[PDB]
This record gives sequence, structure tokens and C-alpha cells, in this order.
Amino acid sequence: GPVSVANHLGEDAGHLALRRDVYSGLQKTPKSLPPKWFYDTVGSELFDQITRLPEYYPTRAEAEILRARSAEVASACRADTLVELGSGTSEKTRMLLDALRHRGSLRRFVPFDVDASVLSATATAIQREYSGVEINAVCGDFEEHLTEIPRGGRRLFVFLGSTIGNLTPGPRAQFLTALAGVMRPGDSLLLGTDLVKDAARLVRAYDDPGGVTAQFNRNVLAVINRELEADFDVDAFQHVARWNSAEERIEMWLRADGRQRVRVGALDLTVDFDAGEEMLTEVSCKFRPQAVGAELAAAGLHRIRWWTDEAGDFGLSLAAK
Ligand SMILES: Nc1nccc(-c2cccnc2)n1
Repeated sequence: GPVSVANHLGEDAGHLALRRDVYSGLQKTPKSLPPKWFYDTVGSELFDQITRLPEYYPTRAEAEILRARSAEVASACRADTLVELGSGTSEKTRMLLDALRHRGSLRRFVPFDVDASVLSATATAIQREYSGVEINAVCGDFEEHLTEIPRGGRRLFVFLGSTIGNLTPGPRAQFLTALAGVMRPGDSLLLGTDLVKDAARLVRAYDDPGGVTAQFNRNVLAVINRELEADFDVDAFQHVARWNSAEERIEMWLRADGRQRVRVGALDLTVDFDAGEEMLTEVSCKFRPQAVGAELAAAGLHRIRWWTDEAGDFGLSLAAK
């Protein structure tokens, strides 16, 4: 099938987004950064290692559900088009593409992400593995370009890995409302959500003893150093995984070991870290089964299927427009 890539992000979209977030984030109290910047080449390779850590259950848990329920997803949604809010690189991507193809229904694939070079590689890869599927990759962001996702056919939107968990309730509901807005009656959404559980298990999942997640978090300081001429003493910042009991969410912090004076060159900004000051780099909200259905209902979608893994660690929702 023919490959297409439509690019809606300017060449300096990423850099200009990084200046904004760093300028604003390092002047908040407490200092905070979007989890958007962990993923340069190094961080992406670190995340790949994280998914194979025994402590990080979500990847395997979601995969377990998908290995069992992918056929039912295909037959219940009846989609001919797979829209992935992601890079299209996971084996989970293929599991759903196989399930739709097995029904003789796989007609189009739409990967949607911000890295045009990632989408181009995904599209070439799906093109050799799935004869007869048109691949329409869309380079855009959630805030502006959900409308640029092609229309027509019966579309199954996919958003896995409890990545919606990286949005706080306010921004999370806006995203779901906007996503439901571009969905057509008959379209469906498959959404993965990590579930609330034993706190010690959750903290361990975000601070493996080998420190891969620690390096992954500290990697954000190198990215700021390299891209905006900052002088973060990366080794003087400790990764700290916190369980927020009141908000029921995991929080990734970076703790300054001693007073730090950090100058971000490209921004003409100097910020100060008190000794023991912590900066928030990510939130990872954990969900309750009932609450996910209410959130989809609040945005205008109707959950028709809910699945957990065998241990009840992770949940998958199939909601219809
Ligand atoms: N996308 C996503 N969703 C949930 C958790 C995570 C995550 C972050 C940082 C380290 N390990 C896992 N990423």
C-alpha cells in the first residue's frame, strides 16, 4: 500500500516548545517540567530498557491483555482504520493490526506523533509487513492537529501504556473532549490505564534498583544542557519516586544535593535550587476502573468493554463515539 506522511509541525516546533517549557517551568514554585522532553535518542533507548524491567509491570500487563483481547477489540469495534496516538513501533501496534487484518478489515493505518522521522520509519516498516494497507502518517501534536487525522471509514483510535496518566485531571479531560470531538459516530477509542494498587509496588516500578529509571529522569537535565546551553550539574541531582496518596498518582522528582546555581544560556535565565530542593519532572496518574468510564462519559464516549490483566494491575477500555 501507498505511504503518506503529512507534516504540520515547523522545523523549530520542538526547539521552540522546549524554550517555552523550560523558561516557564524553572520559574514555577515548585519548579516543574513536562514529561515531554525525556525522549531524545538516549532517553528513548532508556525507556526501552525500562519496559523490560521486572519492576515495570505496565508494559507486560497491557501486552497480556492485548494478546488475549485483540480479536474481541477488532470484532467489537468493526474498524477498518487503525489510528495510533503514538509512534507505531510497539509489538502492541502489530497485535491490533493483525487482529483487524485477520478479520479481512485492515484497510488503513494512521500513526500520529511529533517526530516526523519516527513516523517515516514506522510507515516504511508497516508497508513491508502489511501488503494492502494504506499508511497515512500525520506529524502533529494533540493541542492543534487532531483534526488533521484523516476521516472516513470506521476508525479505532488507540492510546496505550497509561500515557493519558501523564496528564493531570484538567488537561486530561480537555484532551479527551478534543479527541471525542474529532471522532465520528461509530468510531471507537482503545485506552490503556494503569490501576491504583499497593503503593510500595508503584514506587518500585518508578525507581528500579539498577537506576535505569533514575538515569532516564536525570536524562532531562542533559537535554536541557545540550539544547539550551545550560550548566546543570547532572550528577548533583537525585531521582526520587513519590506516591501522591491524595491525588493517587506517581510523581517523578529530581532532588538537588546542595545549593545549585543553574544558568540556561539560550534563555538568559538564572535559577537557584535550595539544598534539597525537588523539581517535578513527571506525574503518572493511577486510575480506578469506575473512574475511567466516568471520564470517557464526561467527554462524550461510551465505554463498551473494560479489561484488566490477571492480577488486576492494568486496565484497557474500549469506548465508542
Ligand atoms: N508513558 C508512561 N506512562 C506511564 C509511566 C511512564 C514512565 C515514566 C518514567 C519511567 N517509567 C515509566 N511512562
